[PDB]
This record gives sequence, C-alpha cells and structure tokens, in this order.
Amino acid sequence: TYYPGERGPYNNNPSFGASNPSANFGGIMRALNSTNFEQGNVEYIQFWVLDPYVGNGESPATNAGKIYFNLGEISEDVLKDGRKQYENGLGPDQVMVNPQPLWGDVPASQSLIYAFDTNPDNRKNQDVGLDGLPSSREGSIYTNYAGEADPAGDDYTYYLNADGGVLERYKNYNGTEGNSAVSINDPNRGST
Amino acid sequence: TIDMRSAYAWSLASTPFITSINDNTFNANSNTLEYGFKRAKLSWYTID
Amino acid sequence: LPNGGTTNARWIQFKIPVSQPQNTIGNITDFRSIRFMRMFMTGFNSQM
Amino acid sequence: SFYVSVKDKTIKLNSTEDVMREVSIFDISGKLLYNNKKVENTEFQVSNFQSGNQVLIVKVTLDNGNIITKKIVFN
Amino acid sequence: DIERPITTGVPFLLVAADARAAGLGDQGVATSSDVFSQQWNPAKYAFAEDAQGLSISYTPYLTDLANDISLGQVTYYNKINDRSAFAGSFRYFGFGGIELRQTGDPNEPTREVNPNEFALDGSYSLKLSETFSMAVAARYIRSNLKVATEEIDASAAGSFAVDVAGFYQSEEIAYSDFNGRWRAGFNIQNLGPKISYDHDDLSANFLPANLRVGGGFDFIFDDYNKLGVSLELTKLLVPTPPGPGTPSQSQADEANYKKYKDIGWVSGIFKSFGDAPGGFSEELKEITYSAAAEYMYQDAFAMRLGYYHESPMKGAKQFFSLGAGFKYSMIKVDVSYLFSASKVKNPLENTLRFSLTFNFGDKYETY
Repeated sequence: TYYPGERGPYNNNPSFGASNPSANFGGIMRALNSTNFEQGNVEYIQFWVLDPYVGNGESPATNAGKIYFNLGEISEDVLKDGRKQYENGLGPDQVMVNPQPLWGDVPASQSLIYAFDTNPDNRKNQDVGLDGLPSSREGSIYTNYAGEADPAGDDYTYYLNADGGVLERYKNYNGTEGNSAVSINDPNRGST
Repeated sequence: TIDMRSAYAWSLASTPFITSINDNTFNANSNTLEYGFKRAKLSWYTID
Repeated sequence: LPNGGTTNARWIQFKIPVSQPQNTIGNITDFRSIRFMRMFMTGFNSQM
Repeated sequence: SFYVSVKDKTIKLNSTEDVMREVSIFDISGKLLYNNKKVENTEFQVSNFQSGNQVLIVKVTLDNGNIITKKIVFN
Repeated sequence: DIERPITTGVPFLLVAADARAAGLGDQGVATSSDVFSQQWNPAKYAFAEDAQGLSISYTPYLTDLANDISLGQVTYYNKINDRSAFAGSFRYFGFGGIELRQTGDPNEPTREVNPNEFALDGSYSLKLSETFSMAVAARYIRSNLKVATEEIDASAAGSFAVDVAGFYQSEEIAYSDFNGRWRAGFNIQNLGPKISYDHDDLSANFLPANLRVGGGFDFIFDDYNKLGVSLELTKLLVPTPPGPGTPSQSQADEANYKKYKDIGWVSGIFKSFGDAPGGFSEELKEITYSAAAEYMYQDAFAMRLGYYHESPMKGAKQFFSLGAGFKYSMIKVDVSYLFSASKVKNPLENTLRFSLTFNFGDKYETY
C-alpha cells in the first residue's frame, strides 16, 4: 500500500506537501538466497497482481504509476552515511560514533550477533529504529518535523493496536522503532 | 519457482537510481538528508 | 464478499525476462552474482 | 547425529561424521519432489527446491548404505 | 480417469479403520456383529455376543517411506441388556511428532507439532424386534493438519455429525444342503454442518455424508464351518460439482461453481440424487459397490476375501482384499492386505493392517 502524498520514514523534506506526489518513491528490498542466476538459469520474474482499477476499492483511473524492479548489487546503506546501523548496539552506556553521522546515533562497536537481550529497559533504549533515536531526540536531526510526535516517521504500531480499516491498521506496521517489544503480551505487540 | 512474497523478508529499501548511476531522480546521489526527501510512505504486509 | 455483496476482480500475470533489462545501473554485465532484489513504486498521485 | 533444518523454504541436511550419498525428498503422497544421487557431503543444502506443501519426508542414503528417515515441515 | 470427483471435507472418515472390514473389501454394513461395527453399522452392536469389547486397530500409511504415519482406531462397546448397547469410538489419523528445527544447532529448543485429524463418536443401538435393531450416533470431527507459520493460521477446524443406522439379522433358517442366516443393514453417515477449514462461511466444505446399504448371507456347514457372503453399496450424499458447463467461457464455470457451493448440506443430501444431465443408468455410475466372502472355522479362525469397486470416473479406487483372523481365548487378531487393480496408486498398497480386540464380560445368546 503506497501513499505518495504521505511522508516516508526518515524524510526531512521541508516542503513535502507542496511537492508533486508522483515524483516520490516507496520501495523495499530483499536479499536473495541463490545469487548465481546463470547457473540456476533464472529466466524471469513472475507475479500475479490484482488490477487496482477494477473492483470495489478501485483506485481512480488517473492514478497511474510504475513499479520498478532491481536485481543485482544494491546498496544496503538504507540511511546513507557510510555506516552500518544495528540497534542492538545502541544504548546510553554504549559507545557511539564520536561525531553524530547525519542520521542519528550509530554504535561505534563492532557488531557480533544481530540479537537483543531480553531486558525490557535495554530493549526500550535499543529498539529505536534505523536512525538510532528514541523519538525524543529525532527533532534535532529531523528539524522540519520536530513538532510532531514522531519526527522521523519510523514509529511502529501493531495492527491490532491501531484504529480504522485494514489498510489504516497496517500503515505503521513496518516502523522500525518499537517493533521489538520484549513481551508478546505488550499492547504494541512486536512483529519481530 | 523461488517464492519472494514473504513480508518479513522485505525491509526498507535504499534510495534507487532510475536510469543510470549518474541519474538523480530521487536524490540517490546526494550525501545529505536530501537522499531521503523523495521517499513517500509505503507499507508492506500480509493481512493477518 | 463478507458484507453480502459482490464485486469484480482482474488478476494480471506478468513475466519480466531477467535477461532483457530495460536499463543497467552501475557496472554489471552478467547474472552470475545477483545478491539483492528491490522493488519500488513511483508516479502515482494518490493511495495505491 | 543427523539433523534436518528448514529456515526459509530451504532445507539443510547436517549429518555429522558420516557422509551422505543420496537424498530423496517426498511429499506425503508417495510423490518424489526432489532427488540427488550426487550429494557426497556431511552437510547438504537443498536450495534448488521449493514446494510449500508443509509436511515432507527426507530419506538420506549414507555411504554405508544405512537409510535415515526424517519428517519435516516445509516452512 | 477420474472425471468430476466429489469434493468433501475430512475425507479420512471414509477410510476403513479396521482390518476385518478392510479384508472384506472395505465393507461392514451387513456383516456379522463385531467390535468394529461403529464406522460401518452401529445398529448391530445390539447383536453382539459378548457383553463388552475393546479394540485397537492400526492402518499405516507410506510404510516404505516412513513410520508413524497411520490411521488408528480405538472402539469400546458395552451392551447392558440383550436389546440395547452403548458404543464409543476414536479414529485418529496422524503423522506422528514432527520436529520444527529451524536453525542447525543441536541443542536449540525445538517445537514439535503433530498434525492430525480425529473423530470421536458415541452411539446407542436399540433392538426393536428380535431380528431388527436401529442406532443413532453423534460424532465430533476435528481437523488439525495445518502447521502454524508466519502466514498460516493453524487453528483446528471442527464439525459435528449424526448417523442413523439399522441392522437386520434373521434367525438360522434351514435349507436343503445347509442352514443359512440372512443379514441386511443401512447406515446414513456424517450428517452435519459444513466444515470451514479456513474459519469462513464463504468457504465451507461438505461433510462426507454417505449412504451404505448392504446384504449378507451366511452358509453354515456342520455347525462349525461358516461361509459368509456380503454385498455392500455406497453412495456419497454430496452434490457433484459441475464440470464442462450447465447454465463467456470461464464466466459459466464460475457461475456454476457459485451455484454448487451455495447449497446447504441438508439440501445437498437431496441434490445428491441427481444434479446431473444423465438418467438412472448414468447416475448408477456414482454407486460404489463391494463384494466379500468370509469363511469361519470354529469361530476362532477366519479367511476373508473381498472386492471393492469405485467408479473409474469418481476416485477409481478398486482393489482385491485378503484377510485372516485368529481368536486365542479372548484376544482376536485380524490382518488384511490390499491388491490394487486401478490406474491410480492406492496409498494403502503394500500395507498390512492390524486389528486387536479384547472381549470380556457375559455372553449373550444369538437369535
């Protein structure tokens, strides 16, 4: 579900509502298990998609666009700063990159295992999203939206913890901040 | 076939280039906060 | 439909030949090391 | 000694010490979905196979001739 | 080959769960009363010679490929009077414990799942006349074959059903060369609401409602040698889904499937007798029949031969069956084997069934 007129995560565009929504992008990426397409003889990308202009919740006929696909070596640096973010290395007692690298906090330590501990306080300090900021220091970096509750726009909401229709309940399901609560009985249940 | 529709396997993408490495349609080449200026909201999921 | 009504639907099959790219970004010439897959949507004016 | 693991539509065979000679993966109907006569390893990964039909039976022929049977769920 | 098969939910209910009936071509509706007379005809529990009995049956699947994939049945009956009987049964199909090992670490705690399907039923059989009895059975069916994943809902699907059965067993009538005995029976099975595998009313499957009718005759020689010949006829009470078309190209098929799936099970029972463009000759094609012969020596040894024939257009499950029985003092042991004569592979091929029943309590005289 793509909202071209709504701000994406970590977007600090001062004039986003005044820009043409058709000029924006929304994208996801994924690693591939088998990387040798020639030996595997990978021939084509196949998919079945519902036409979004036909049924009940059809899109307006003027809402045309494009879906792009990329195969090959794609930058894993989602927040491009030359540095690998990993939120299990964050924390008040952890060493950060001495000058803050333009997107928020990044751990200065070498990552060992991509896993949290099971202490709720450490989880609260750590599960703060890809920017490394717990939504109270995001306004310093994402200045154009410092007045909002979530300046970086990365807060996670469980689909049963949100209101509205099915689409609205999943709008913030991909947020990277608060999506790893320790307790499965948490009202904002993790999803990872 | 290799199934690719596992929602948990997909993560937020880096900003893409649209024609070549010298193209700046979505500010993929910028080294400032402008790199994310063209990212609109996108949700990916499988309905529970 | 769960509400008791009916609706139409249109399922469209696509087959994108990997060996015939529309464009090439960066220095890649073969398909022997394809490590990542990215899809992104653009050009739309409203929710899609 | 013998372990079968499935992470993401991939099946990993781990036979410590002993070497596996052949692997045959069956859906639970008697239908053969995958067969490899040329494994020859103490660890094997079935990356060129994907069904999604949940329950599978993995039969591994060891070099000694012993046959190991493991039931798995194809997550 | 199979054309327009009848689609029903929980098809494991139609599988013969005891070696004795399987050795007789998967029929028991009109055979002699036994401990396994719950899947076939609960009404003849009132004709049981022993006061009560308990049986265990084992029907393995894919024996060459793996173990612990089997259909198990436990039956208990207890006829309190000479006219009434109470019976309960538990059929269970399972793959055994399956380890969900995600990583490769030997010591990682692993979740074990046991995908399974079971039916628990209880029946009351009452002997109306000295030669006729009826029974009513209530069955609970639970299907739990799905394994939970990040996307798959593994909630068990359940349904209830009722059975109405009747059994006729005449007295020993003398003939010129022998003194025979006649048997007949009927059993309307699996009468209940549709089972929703995905917990949605818009996608519900018919229960395998089934009608078994049959007759049996026993040749008695020398008061110790008995030969029993039984015939069984079977018809599913589920409407046949449309095939080619009977109102674009796919629009007609979609509309036909819409009409077929929007039928109640009560209405589906009556739509079973018909729902085809053919006549009586082409609707008799949907009738499954089975013939069997059973020789008994001293009532402690049995030789069983049976033939089962489904229509080649529906299922096409035809085979020959051989069975043997041994009674030591109160333990009866039954084994059966299947020889398939069909194009489609039978999953019970090369499989030996095993049944073990315990008889205890008082003895009731047969009429």
